[PDB]
Amino acid sequence: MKAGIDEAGKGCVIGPLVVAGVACSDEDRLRKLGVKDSKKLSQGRREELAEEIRKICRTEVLKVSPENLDERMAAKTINEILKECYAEIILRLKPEIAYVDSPDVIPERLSRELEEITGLRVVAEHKADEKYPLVAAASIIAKVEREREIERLKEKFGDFGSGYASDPRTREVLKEWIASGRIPSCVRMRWKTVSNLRQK
Repeated sequence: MKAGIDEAGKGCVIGPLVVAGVACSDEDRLRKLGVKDSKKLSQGRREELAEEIRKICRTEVLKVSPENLDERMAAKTINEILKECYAEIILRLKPEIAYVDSPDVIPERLSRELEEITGLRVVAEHKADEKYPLVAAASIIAKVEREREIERLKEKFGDFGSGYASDPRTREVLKEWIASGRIPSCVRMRWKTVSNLRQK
């Protein structure tokens, strides 16, 4: 079987990093589910599609908490962390060939390092989620898992917006949490955004 790998939450300041892999024995059946045009789907429809994917394909998920990300980012960058997560998923699935979505503009270097770590055939590409049904499926699984955690967090800490530095609601909420001296555990402390706000 072939497999697709992707992530959700790499650029967020709140919440986990989720990496997922999907391997199917029947791609045309996967296509029938309509993974190709899943970007238009709502959070509710995405969740439903993820359940259908899980029933006909093997899936593997990995989640890295904000706390654990902060720990690992002391010695590595977010992209290197991703690379490590990608390798773990590929090794669990051990596919014939694995298609991955590339964070940087130059894929070749990622393919090399991955094929070396895994010893398997790997093809990292240009925003591969919209080229290979397998990767798009991986994207759906990762996004749904991330979303469930985000919802759980809002239930506990209130509505902090999307969790991205761009969302105005997120910046505001982050500002007051910092000023309170009591910051929730779901905030990535080693993030550039947080440092700059604490230095303010």
